[PDB]
Amino acid sequence: STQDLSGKIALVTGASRGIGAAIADTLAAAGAKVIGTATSESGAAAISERLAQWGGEGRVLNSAEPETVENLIADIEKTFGKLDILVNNAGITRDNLLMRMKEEEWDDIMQVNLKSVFRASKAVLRGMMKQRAGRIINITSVVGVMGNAGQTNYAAAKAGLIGFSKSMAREVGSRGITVNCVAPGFIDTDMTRALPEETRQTFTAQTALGRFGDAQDIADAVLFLASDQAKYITGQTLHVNGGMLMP
Amino acid sequence: STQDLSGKIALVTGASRGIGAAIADTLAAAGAKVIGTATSESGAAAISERLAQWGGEGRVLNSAEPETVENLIADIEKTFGKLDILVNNAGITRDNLLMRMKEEEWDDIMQVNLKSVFRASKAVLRGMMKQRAGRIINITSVVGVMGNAGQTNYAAAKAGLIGFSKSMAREVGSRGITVNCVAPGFIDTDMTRALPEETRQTFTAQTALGRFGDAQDIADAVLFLASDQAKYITGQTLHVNGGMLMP
Amino acid sequence: TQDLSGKIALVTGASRGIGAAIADTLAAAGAKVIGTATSESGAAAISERLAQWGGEGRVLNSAEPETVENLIADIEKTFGKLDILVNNAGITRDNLLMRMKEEEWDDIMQVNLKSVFRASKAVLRGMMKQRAGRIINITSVVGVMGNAGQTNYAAAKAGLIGFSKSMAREVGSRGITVNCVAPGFIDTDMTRALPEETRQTFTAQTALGRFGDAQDIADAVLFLASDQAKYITGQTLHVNGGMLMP
Amino acid sequence: STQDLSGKIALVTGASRGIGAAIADTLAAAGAKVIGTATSESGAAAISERLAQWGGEGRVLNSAEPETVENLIADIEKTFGKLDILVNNAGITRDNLLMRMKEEEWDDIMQVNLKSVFRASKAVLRGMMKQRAGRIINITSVVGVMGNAGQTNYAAAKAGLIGFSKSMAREVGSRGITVNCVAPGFIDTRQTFTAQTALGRFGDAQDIADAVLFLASDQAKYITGQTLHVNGGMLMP
Repeated sequence: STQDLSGKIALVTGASRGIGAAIADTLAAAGAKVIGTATSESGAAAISERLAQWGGEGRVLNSAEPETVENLIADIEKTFGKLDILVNNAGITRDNLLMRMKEEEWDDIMQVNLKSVFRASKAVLRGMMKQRAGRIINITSVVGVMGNAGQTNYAAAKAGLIGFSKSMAREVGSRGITVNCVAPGFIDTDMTRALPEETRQTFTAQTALGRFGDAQDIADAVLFLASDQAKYITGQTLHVNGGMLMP
Repeated sequence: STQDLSGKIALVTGASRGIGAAIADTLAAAGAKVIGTATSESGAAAISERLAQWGGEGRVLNSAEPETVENLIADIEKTFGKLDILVNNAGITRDNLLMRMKEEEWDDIMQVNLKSVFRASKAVLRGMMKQRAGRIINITSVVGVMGNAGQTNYAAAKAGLIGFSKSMAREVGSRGITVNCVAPGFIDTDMTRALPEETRQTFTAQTALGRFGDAQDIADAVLFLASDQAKYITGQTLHVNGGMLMP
Repeated sequence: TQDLSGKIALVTGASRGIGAAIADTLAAAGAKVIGTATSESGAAAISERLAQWGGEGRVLNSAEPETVENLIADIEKTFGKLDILVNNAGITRDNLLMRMKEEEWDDIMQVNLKSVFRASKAVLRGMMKQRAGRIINITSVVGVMGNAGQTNYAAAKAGLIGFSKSMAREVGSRGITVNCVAPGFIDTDMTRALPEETRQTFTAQTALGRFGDAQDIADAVLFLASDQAKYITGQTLHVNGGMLMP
Repeated sequence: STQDLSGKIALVTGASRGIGAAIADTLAAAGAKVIGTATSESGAAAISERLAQWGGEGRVLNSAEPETVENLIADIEKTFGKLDILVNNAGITRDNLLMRMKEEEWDDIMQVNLKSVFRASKAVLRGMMKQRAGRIINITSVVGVMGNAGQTNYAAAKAGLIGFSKSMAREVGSRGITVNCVAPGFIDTRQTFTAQTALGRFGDAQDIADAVLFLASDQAKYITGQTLHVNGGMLMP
């Protein structure tokens, strides 16, 4: 029961910044060969430069396009022989009050945040089942469990991701594959930075620890779940929120 | 503190059979003017015949079509003056293991089971907010909370529905509108009633009460939530499962 | 229906607030209601309040041994087997864990948790005889989310939920359901006193933007006690205005 | 964000066998000075023998007696300077149908499984607050969350432990102390049981120990008031 990921191959979607970036760095530093994705060639290049010291690399992935995720995964499998760890972190927000919410704001969220996970998870499955080993780790927000005004779309997608994960866990468990979610609370990121103070102050006041978390806190939890230390943990949602929600 | 729905107007989607039919009958018997929907003209006619004794009616609704949900709700508002209660029960299944699930099986579930609720809930909102009164009640399987092999799609949609509901509850609560889910467990429906007896016993064994529930049990819970007896209940998931899951 | 005609109900802690509303509501629905208080004076007041519905007040100090058991035996002999038990009796003894007295821990566990063990056990034999048993435990939102200064109260209320789930699994084959109702911010005398500016901090946590009423809890209990909830067991029904959405 | 516990002092109650034993071994191997407890002298001796290679030791702790928990913790604090990690694992079962359950079966469970945690957690608190650092980790069974026939007493105690932990987490969090629970499912100590899991097998005591090490470490500094389920998918909250 070590966290040595030497010889493992990991795919981290949405690895250009914040939580995704920390996850990729952490798995790479633990010994995994890491492929991190971004939606742009500049994002991918940055990931490649950042992961270079650990032999990791950046790749372009537009989750909306058909057959792109599938090709990427096939390429990884062919080049490296297997995919051991999939971290689904790619996601966007399109916040609006339901009263004002556009159809496209709903649809884009469901496609980018939820369908993307269906596609990636399905694609890695054949290989993982054949090897009788795997980790799928989905990054889902606290908002998925408690709901949030202005985020009926984002919350629905993140909650759906949890329902998806539990169902997948039941399908693939007999082959030793675990499927879990990590639920960040208020983590210091671009999204939390753009917040006004009463909102920020209101958020920190809800936490037991009295502070925002760090992207590294999420990465730490992902490493734990990706490792042999979590081989009997599946279908779970691990909340990393400083005590803002205690289910 | 009564369950007298005299003077209330209710829309129940998917009211042709089973749970939806029982819900419509129950709200109607409690005094509500009930509009129940089906996907076909024959379904709608059958609903009309069934609800005739209570002054209810059947209408055609194909949730996949744009502007149909919206037009129906507008028509109800104009004909009957307001919409007090929305029960989102329309849903389908397209079961498969993730490893062979077709893209269309994913997409159709998300459209029919989840996007339909976005559309209907958005559409009734203007009227409910003006009235400073309302009930939205979403029927969400237990599978949404615990997951189910073969149903990554259905589970994702039903779990998403819960996240949606919690978020909506937070948006509309200041206007006195409540938004809740009812989560059926193993209920006797077309899809279960005709299962082999040995297989039925495997479901009933999981319950504390030792039996499949009845569609009427779900209807009873919906009536409670729709009434003045539940005016301080919002953002909740009421599990009606005979003890097969105790969250 | 929610017609409880012919049913016998015991409601512990029925003098005031939530418990009083529960007793009145079950009684008005047709049940023969026995409501409890810790003193004969309390019991007399309950008797006066329930008189028009044929209800009565009785004394129950949970701290005393054999009192719960004797009361239930007396009810069984005098009126008949119990159909409905509502465990509402409870106290608070708030303190920071750092300075919490042993007695503050022990008294909470005795009054709020062991009382439920004792009452639930005592009604069980008779209720198994009946067609449609109901045990309904009043827990607090604090049992599910925790609360600073209430490690004791929270532990007892959370324990009550674990107890209920386990009991539900034992007694279901006899048609008995066991459920909890979890009040959030319900207006009491002590919250009613708070400054208006202070009331706002509580209401801001709710989706509905207001405190609830004791009657809201009573309404939920009536639902669960009735034939309308025959397939609901081992559940915690949160009546909190959206302050917590599990 | 390492799992190096060098320089840390840990108290693990109920460390004689199974889960408790694995926890103590694991924290010790990670570098902590570990004190493990048992209710009997034979249990304490066995712990001492097992932890000897890591400089750990066994101590007798009868949670039912007053002032014993408190004295033990004070002794540890005086000898080692601080207590960094408390793992509350001590517990018993007294299973019976509620119909048959004796008052003593209820009372014993509440005393040994729940009050013991109140006492231990209270006792370590002053020191942890002074250090502005700590970990309290409570071992609570899946039965606390889902309930179990024959175990109204055990389930009530284990569920109560979770409520306690959440409340404590809210009180002590401003000082950087985290309070969490680990909920084991079916851990080895058959097909009808394994069929209830997604993984199709019983777990190992080491799986629980692995989760406790994670929570005890710097890798879990932003995790508090949580219940981490290690059940192979038997329950997915």
